[PDB]
Amino acid sequence: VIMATNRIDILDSALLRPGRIDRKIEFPPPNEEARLDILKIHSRKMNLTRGINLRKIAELMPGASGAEVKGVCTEAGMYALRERRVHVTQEDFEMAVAKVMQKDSEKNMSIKKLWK
Amino acid sequence: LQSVGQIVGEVLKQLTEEKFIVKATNGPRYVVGCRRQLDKSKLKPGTRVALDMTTLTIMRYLPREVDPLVYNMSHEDPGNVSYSEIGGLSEQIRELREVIELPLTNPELFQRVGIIPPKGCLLYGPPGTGKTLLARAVASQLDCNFLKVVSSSIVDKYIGESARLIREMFNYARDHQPCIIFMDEIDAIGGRRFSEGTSADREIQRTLMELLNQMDGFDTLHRVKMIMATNRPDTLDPALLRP
Amino acid sequence: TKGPDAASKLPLVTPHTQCRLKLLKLERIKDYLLMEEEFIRNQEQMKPLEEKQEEERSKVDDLRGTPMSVGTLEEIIDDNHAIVSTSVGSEHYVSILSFVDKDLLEPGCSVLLNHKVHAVIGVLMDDTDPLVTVMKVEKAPQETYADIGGLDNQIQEIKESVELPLTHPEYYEEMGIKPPKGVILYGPPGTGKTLLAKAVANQTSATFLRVVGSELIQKYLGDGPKLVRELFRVAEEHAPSIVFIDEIDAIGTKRYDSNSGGEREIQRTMLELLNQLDGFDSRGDVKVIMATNRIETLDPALIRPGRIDRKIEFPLPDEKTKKRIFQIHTSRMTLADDVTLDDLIMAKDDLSGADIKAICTEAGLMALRERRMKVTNEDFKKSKENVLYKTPEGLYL
Amino acid sequence: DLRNVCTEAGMFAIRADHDFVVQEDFMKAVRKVADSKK
Amino acid sequence: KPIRALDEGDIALLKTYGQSTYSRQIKQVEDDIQQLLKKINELTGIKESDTGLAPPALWDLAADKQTLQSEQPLQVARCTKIINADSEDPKYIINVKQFAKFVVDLSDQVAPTDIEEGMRVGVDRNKYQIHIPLPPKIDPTVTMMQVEEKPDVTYSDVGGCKEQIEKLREVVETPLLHPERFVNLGIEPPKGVLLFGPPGTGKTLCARAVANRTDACFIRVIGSELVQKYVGEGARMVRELFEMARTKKACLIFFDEIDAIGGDNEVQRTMLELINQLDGFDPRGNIKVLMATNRPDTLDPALMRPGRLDRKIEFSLPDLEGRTHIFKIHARSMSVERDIRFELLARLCPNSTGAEIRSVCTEAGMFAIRARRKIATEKDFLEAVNKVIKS
Amino acid sequence: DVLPPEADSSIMMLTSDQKPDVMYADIGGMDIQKQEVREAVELPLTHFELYKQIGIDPPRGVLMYGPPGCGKTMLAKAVAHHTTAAFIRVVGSEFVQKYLGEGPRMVRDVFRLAKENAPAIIFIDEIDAIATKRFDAQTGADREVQRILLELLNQMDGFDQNVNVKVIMATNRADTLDPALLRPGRLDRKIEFPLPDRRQKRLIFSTITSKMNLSEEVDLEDYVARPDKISGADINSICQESGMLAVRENRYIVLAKDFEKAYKTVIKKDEQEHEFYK
Amino acid sequence: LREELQLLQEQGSYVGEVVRAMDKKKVLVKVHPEGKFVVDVDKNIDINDVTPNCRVAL
Amino acid sequence: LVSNVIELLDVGKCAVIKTSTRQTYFLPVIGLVDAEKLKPGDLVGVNKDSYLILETLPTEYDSRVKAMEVDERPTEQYSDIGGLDKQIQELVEAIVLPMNHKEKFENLGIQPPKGVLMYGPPGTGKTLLARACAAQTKATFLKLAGPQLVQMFIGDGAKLVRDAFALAKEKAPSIIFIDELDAIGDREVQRTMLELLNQLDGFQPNTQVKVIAATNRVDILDPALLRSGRLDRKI
Ligand SMILES: Nc1ncnc2c1ncn2[C@@H]1O[C@H](COP(=O)(O)OP(=O)(O)OP(=O)(O)O)[C@@H](O)[C@H]1O
Ligand SMILES: Nc1ncnc2c1ncn2[C@@H]1O[C@H](COP(=O)(O)OP(=O)(O)O)[C@@H](O)[C@H]1O
Ligand SMILES: Nc1ncnc2c1ncn2[C@@H]1O[C@H](COP(=O)(O)OP(=O)(O)O)[C@@H](O)[C@H]1O
Ligand SMILES: Nc1ncnc2c1ncn2[C@@H]1O[C@H](COP(=O)(O)OP(=O)(O)O)[C@@H](O)[C@H]1O
Ligand SMILES: Nc1ncnc2c1ncn2[C@@H]1O[C@H](COP(=O)(O)OP(=O)(O)O)[C@@H](O)[C@H]1O
Ligand SMILES: [Mg+2]
Ligand SMILES: [Mg+2]
Repeated sequence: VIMATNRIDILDSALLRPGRIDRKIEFPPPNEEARLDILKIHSRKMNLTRGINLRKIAELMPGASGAEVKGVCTEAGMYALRERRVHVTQEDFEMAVAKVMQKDSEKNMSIKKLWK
Repeated sequence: LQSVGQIVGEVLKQLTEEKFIVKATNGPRYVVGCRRQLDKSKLKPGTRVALDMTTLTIMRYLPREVDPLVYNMSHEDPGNVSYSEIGGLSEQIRELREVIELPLTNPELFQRVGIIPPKGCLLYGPPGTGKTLLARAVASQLDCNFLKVVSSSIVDKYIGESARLIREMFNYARDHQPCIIFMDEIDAIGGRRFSEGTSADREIQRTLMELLNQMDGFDTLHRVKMIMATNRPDTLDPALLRP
Repeated sequence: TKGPDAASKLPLVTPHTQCRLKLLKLERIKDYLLMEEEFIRNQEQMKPLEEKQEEERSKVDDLRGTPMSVGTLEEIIDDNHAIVSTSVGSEHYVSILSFVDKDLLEPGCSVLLNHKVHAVIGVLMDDTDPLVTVMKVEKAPQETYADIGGLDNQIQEIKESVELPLTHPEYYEEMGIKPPKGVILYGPPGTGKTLLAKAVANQTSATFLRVVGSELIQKYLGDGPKLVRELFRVAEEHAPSIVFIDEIDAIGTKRYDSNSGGEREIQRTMLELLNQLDGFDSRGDVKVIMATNRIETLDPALIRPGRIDRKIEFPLPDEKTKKRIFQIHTSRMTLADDVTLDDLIMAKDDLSGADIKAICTEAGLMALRERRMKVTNEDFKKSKENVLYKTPEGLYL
Repeated sequence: DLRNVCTEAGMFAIRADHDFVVQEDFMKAVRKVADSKK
Repeated sequence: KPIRALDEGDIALLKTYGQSTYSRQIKQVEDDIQQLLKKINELTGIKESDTGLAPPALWDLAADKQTLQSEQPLQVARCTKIINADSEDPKYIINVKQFAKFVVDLSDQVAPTDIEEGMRVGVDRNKYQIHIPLPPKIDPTVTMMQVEEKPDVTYSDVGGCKEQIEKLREVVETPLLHPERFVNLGIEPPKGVLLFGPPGTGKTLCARAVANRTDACFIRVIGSELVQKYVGEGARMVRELFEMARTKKACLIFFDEIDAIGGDNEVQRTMLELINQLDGFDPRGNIKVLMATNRPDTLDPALMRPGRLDRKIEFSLPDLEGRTHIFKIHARSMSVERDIRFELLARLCPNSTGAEIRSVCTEAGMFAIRARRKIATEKDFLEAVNKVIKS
Repeated sequence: DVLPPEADSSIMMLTSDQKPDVMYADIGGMDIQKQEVREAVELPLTHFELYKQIGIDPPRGVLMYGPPGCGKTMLAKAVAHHTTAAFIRVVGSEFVQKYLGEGPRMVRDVFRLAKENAPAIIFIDEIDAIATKRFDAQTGADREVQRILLELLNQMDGFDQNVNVKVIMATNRADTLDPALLRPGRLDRKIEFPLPDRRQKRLIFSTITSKMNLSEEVDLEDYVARPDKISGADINSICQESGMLAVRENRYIVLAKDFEKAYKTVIKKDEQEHEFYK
Repeated sequence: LREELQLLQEQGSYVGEVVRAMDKKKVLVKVHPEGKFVVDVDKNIDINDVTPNCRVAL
Repeated sequence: LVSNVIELLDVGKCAVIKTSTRQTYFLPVIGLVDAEKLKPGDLVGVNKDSYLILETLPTEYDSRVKAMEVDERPTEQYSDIGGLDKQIQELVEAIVLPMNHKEKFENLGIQPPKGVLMYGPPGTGKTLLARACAAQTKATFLKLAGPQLVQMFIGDGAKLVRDAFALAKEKAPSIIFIDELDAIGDREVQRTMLELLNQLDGFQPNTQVKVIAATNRVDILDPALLRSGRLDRKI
């Protein structure tokens, strides 16, 4: 039997008990080589251009989950679609990375400077 | 004596022009036909219907079942209170008369002006200042369906029942146009959204969201014109406070 | 009443190294199995015995008709009519035919009724609805007290509660103390509660009825208490018997004022269970054993001293119990000589019996990872943290 | 509260057994209502 | 390190090489062993279930056919309001269990005087006419009722309730055994008493002891009993119990764990029936009511009104002298030495309920059995109280 | 006879008469919001060949978040009008049911109905009712709400995927949403609906005063140019209130006077604040 | 077509869980929700194949 | 066959009923009985086969209204209560004196007082005085308890108090009685005093069935209640 969750820490101790659940496999966010592999998988069907360096795109994704990598592929494809083309260029991937990974930071600098 | 009585049920789907999926109440579902002379264009899904007990065909549609709480909240007589018996509210009562009455007396005036008739308004003030009486006077003067409600009376211990009661309230309102939803003490429902996380106030947030949806959500409101009174206008949720 | 149940085959494991001593023993077992098979086959090959009464039986069957619906004799009236409730729940005032054994009619016994014009036409003493039949152990679990490491006090207490009375109980009324009606096992998960239940069910001489606790709850109204009543009726009917209700906190939680019909029915099921536990005398040879992890969340009326006197605690295994468990679970392994096993036991952790078993299994897997089966110490070293997932350092030093 | 003034003035009217009301009746009615308000 | 999946050659070599030379025959033999067990199980048969067939020559099959063709079954129902019959509305609404409810008129063989509300009645299929009233009957074998006429517990077997038992004496002994003093004092004897206290305190046992010593039969009414299956007709059941108490010279009616009843449709019907059997029944009777609950306030307010329940009695946890007394009374029935410092044990178990003390004595016996000694020592009691007390 | 796969579905669809009358033209402004909603909710359903050619999966699921009264529910209304797809409208609070296990069952039923139908759109307004960030629920009710959320997650991007079922979800507080719901593959696009800026204010005013009678040379552009944090709901209010004032004064053509009174009335924002705070 | 028409006019058979084959002629079977009956077994079905807790048609 | 009439619908009236065989049924014609009173819940004997209303039968019970026996004879002659002579005269002129001379109230063109507010220490005998009042007015006696109404969650007003007055109308004359102060998180009591105000207002005006509120302190006072009508008199 296989079970999945994002919150293991809250699961019942009698359910996490070995013998009932052994090999508690962790799926950590992919590292740079893994992100590159996921990119090369999800851009397989895409019509890439000569001169695309997916390694740079993977480097542009610190701590980005695999789903975010697929989303970056999709958003680069959509950027290609918007201009009614079929090729995806490196700038398309850069802007897709910027769009997908965009997240709200701490706007207030003073709150951010509480810690040294 | 020659009558035989009929089953009741709700139409679930229109399989074709004739065959209807009908679920009898607390019983099995069937595929049934309809009587020869009937308004098939009226037999929408969810329409409570009557079934011949033997041949099981659509005999006559029925009005949608009303919740007992909604029934009780609907058939309370306003007492036909007149407009004279308010005293010293002249400007505000004129304003309320406009915003509720006028779309219900001359909608063509609003349409030719070029605006959408208003959805409703709030009456805030210290208790005992006549908001209930003023709304009652508007209802009596309109001679329309009146849904007198106090927001403290809809909250329930059961988790999803308060929002459900709001849904039944507005479903009755849409079924009984023209109707006036008077929800007193609205601060007991729309009392601002916060993420502290206590169960009771969180269900209050859910009920407030249901009310917002039912009043200015996806399904637009036509001729319902809802009145809301409270003593603490400031604590109302901004989304509810939004126009 | 009839006798107990749960027949099991032979322990074997006198050797376990497949040194052909296992082979002679299993050969004797299989040969005798062949003997049983041949005997019963040849018996049914030549077994002419039928008819005899026939015509009297034929006409009593004709009176019975077909089908005959079973019902529960709720109440009896003057000895020609009675009150019987059909399995639907509707009950009727029916007549009792002459050929039924008036001694057998007793409130609760399943009575055969005529399909048309309901009438008591037979008595079934073995209704045993499929749920309670399933809840009965047929093939006893293979675990044994030799398989349990540590828990000497726990095994000792459980044997004093649910073995000593069934075997020679003369000490109990010699000392004037009643045998302990019911024992409850509690402790952290994976400490040996269910394992001890299996071990008891192995070296047993009474009907063992395994229950999930949550199994007792049923959807239809009145099915829950009826199931509990039938389960305990089977326990008394097959006395001596042991009723094991695992995970008693599935129903044993704090009683509170019920509002919903389902909560009311759960409370009713627990009330029926408690009343039934009170119903049979402690001198009676039916004992109940309940296990749970969250002991504190139990109803303090289920654990009343007048109801469940004993309370067996299952603490996390100590170092000596850890080494006994490791000896047990590494017994089958072909451990290399370099493994010490004492480093893992040393490591101050919350290793349970289940955790030790998983550590051993993971060590075997890691040995398989290196294509070997000799399982060195390094495999255990990595397996320990492979299984044990998840005080800020220098606070308490 | 003003409606209470009128109603309890009517209440006063039977304390001294009138079939009508007087000015002092109204005045003491609003007095008692005000005290209840305090 | 990238760990290689075991190849087919690797599987094949693991299956051999490092194997005992007897793996094959051992595994095969055990497989045939299990297969033969399954064959024996599947072909051993079931054996005839022995339906309830009476011995021959006892059967009147001809008359059986006569009854089956002439005598008819009747559904039974919980009769309800008489619709104010007055011989022009003989109909009554009757409830046939989980089936519906019907208004039905009587059969000609029955008279309305034999039919009143709340009783079980046998009704026919064709017209649902009540064909015969069926009293639920009263029998100690059924329900769980008084099942006691002279309990075996006397004042000796109860200890540590000296003020408690003295107040109970005031309650029950003075009116029952000395009626003349309240006759010439012109005071109604106490009409009802509530013995409220924590569980295991002894409420039930003190009530049973006073029942034995008051020369009146003890009544045991388990609440969950009539909350469970024996609900509904329970009103008529207690009606009959009270009636037999009238026939009986004196009954000591105590409702065990009245926490289960006092806390309501048939429950309210029941306690209003006791309203009829204490308020309606004369307050002078010898069948005095005894109330004992784990939850005192749970009892309905209309019950303890003056003129229904005169007294309320608190059973507190036993004191030091009380704890040693219960220890003695429980070890008298046990094989121990004659120099057991029971005072020491009572001191060692503070705020301990009586059930805890009986369990302590039982555990001391268990420890004595553990060492296979016929006599328990003080050491056994010490370790037993270390075990039970302190949890 | 066998019936259509989900004929006796408890949740009702959007009938042709139930479809709202809001068109994309009525939505003044939100060019980028309209495009980003269409690209995941409209274009895949009519121009799937486009996405297939580039060989990407079209975005399946959009979040419309922003301050209240900025056009979220209206954009959903317009999408429902301008679609050939199978539209299923639900609100978040509708999911939370009285009985235990009925909320997740209804989530399962709505997604099953969408699956067994044609390319379908599920719109769940006010998703923060049920999709609040998961936490250590200590009560049965909170556990049930989180169970509803988990059923939503497993239905959106679970073991058995959905084909041509695009889900639109709108909320006022995106930051309180569960991160598992805000990841690509479930909510591919989280579209922000800010308060109108300058040109957006002009577009909204122009599209709302279009059906309005003439303003008689009123500085609509100046009313737009005033720096004020007002949502499209407030612009619609302002216009409506101007109409009301015109009705009250019995003049059918508004001008700067009643328009100005309406503008002041709508955005009161009376501080009533003790000055020690400032 | 005619044989299908004939077979379609016969009533559907209840399903039931056989508790246990009481005798070589009778079988104790529980059918939801009418209750538990003790049916007989017709010519075609052989008793020994009827095992407890298997679904049958009555 | 007895059926619970769920509701009456206009068509000239048709009724949907829930028979005791857990079955709903629509009746185009309302049987062989009149069709005016016919309360939505009035238990009727519907035909076993053709399902039409042959006759109406008196209502069975309404949960708590049978769970409360409703005493009629409280057995007080004012000789049992002592020391409240001013209080008892105030009682008389508060309820029974306006009751017998309601005509002299209508002559004034005003409505009678509708409730009484009464306060004192927790053991001050307000309950027995209420019994005495019901005794000399020889009317039926209803009773509600504040400490009973603080628990029992939702419903203390949803389906108990309203039905209390419903049966009070049916068995007239009666006197409703709310004893102890009561609380006259923290939102359920808002509902309680709400239902109190709009139901002691939303009822019959003739006030043939009276209310008495006995309280334990004067420290917690809701002006919407202590006002005229709801609780006029102060004992
Ligand atoms: N003392 C022990 N000696 C040997 N094995 C043990 C011991 N305690 C536990 N185990 C092992 O732990 C495994 C799981 O334990 P078990 O099923 O008894 O759990 P438990 O303590 O009853 O927990 P829970 O009921 O919470 O699941 C058993 O299969 C057994 O191999
Ligand atoms: N002009 C008025 N302003 C306030 N209350 C009035 C006015 N005229 C009458 N009333 C009284 O108000 C009472 C109703 O309460 P009301 O004040 O309308 O509700 P709210 O407390 O919500 O304002 C009526 O009994 C009536 O006597
Ligand atoms: N005062 C006492 N004297 C003797 N035994 C007592 C006393 N109190 C409690 N017990 C013991 O407690 C046990 C159970 O008491 P029980 O009467 O069931 O408690 P409850 O009052 O809760 O019903 C009895 O076996 C009895 O021996
Ligand atoms: N861009 C716009 N153009 C025209 N009217 C708008 C615009 N944005 C908002 N509105 C007005 O505001 C209302 C939109 O409410 P909406 O934003 O859907 O609420 P929510 O944000 O809570 O979903 C509509 O009634 C409309 O009249
Ligand atoms: N003057 C009196 N005459 C008779 N009984 C009295 C008197 N004063 C107090 N009581 C007693 O006080 C009790 C009433 O308490 P009460 O104030 O009604 O409680 P609550 O405030 O909770 O309603 C009655 O039992 C009654 O016997
Ligand atoms: Mg276990
Ligand atoms: Mg919206």
